[PDB]
Amino acid sequence: RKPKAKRTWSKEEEEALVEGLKEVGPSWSKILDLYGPGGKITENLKNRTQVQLKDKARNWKLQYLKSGKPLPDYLIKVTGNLE
Amino acid sequence: KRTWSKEEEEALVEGLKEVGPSWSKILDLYGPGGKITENLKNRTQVQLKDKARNWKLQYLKSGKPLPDYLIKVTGNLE
Amino acid sequence: KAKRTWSKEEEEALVEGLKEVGPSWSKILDLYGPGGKITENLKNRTQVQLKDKARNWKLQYLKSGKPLPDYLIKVTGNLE
DNA sequence: GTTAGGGTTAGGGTTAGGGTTAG
DNA sequence: CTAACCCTAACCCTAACCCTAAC
Repeated sequence: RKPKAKRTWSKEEEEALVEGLKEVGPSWSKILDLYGPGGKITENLKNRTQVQLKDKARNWKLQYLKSGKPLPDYLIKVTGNLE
Repeated sequence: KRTWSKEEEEALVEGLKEVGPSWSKILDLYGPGGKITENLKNRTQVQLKDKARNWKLQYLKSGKPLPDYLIKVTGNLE
Repeated sequence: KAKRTWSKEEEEALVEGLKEVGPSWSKILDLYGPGGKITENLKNRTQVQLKDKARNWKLQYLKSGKPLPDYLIKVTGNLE
């Protein structure tokens, strides 16, 4: 009935993924335990799947790599290669 | 910049009717080594999407009823 | 754990094991695992890795709709 | 120790949409 | 003004992985 939608990441969503990444690393299921639906801490990531979390973290890692900037510690173990 | 041939345009319309805005699938059928033709072999996936959107914006700008094979094609007027 | 794609040698060994003893993963490693009776072509794959590879094969067939080989009819796996 | 099955994740590939450009 | 283009961030597919429990 309409083109398939894409859902821009809000600032609250982005801040929640950064905190989850800094606490448990690239453990996407655990991050949603902390911040997903019925999350122990918050529910700010309740509208994102595990794969959505990983695709966003990868996009962040690619941004630092593309610009030559130092990787934040919480993105070192995130998947993503310049080529 | 390469203008679109009539055969290219017909192939894209055929792919959109069959698989909708599945750009990679359309090039499976009409792209390089396509299973049906090779009429779209010189167009990337983003080129296909951009051509279909070009078409959709033409209908939206003129009030003409949108063809069914463009409903799910991306494109909004300012 | 570092992920390692399956070579052709490993897949052929797993296929032959399924044909001979079915989804008896420990027995397949008796034939092709460490100190295997036939080869050591699967020496770097655990029993669970064999099960998971065979299930990935069965799932492909269930998705493609093409007929699955008989050596997969007893392999675990169902589209959801 | 064996194994079925549900759950998890890395990586390649795909695609919606805003913005730019050549004519 | 627009048909053709580029850049970005969001999205899908699946092969290879882990967890758990029944026996």
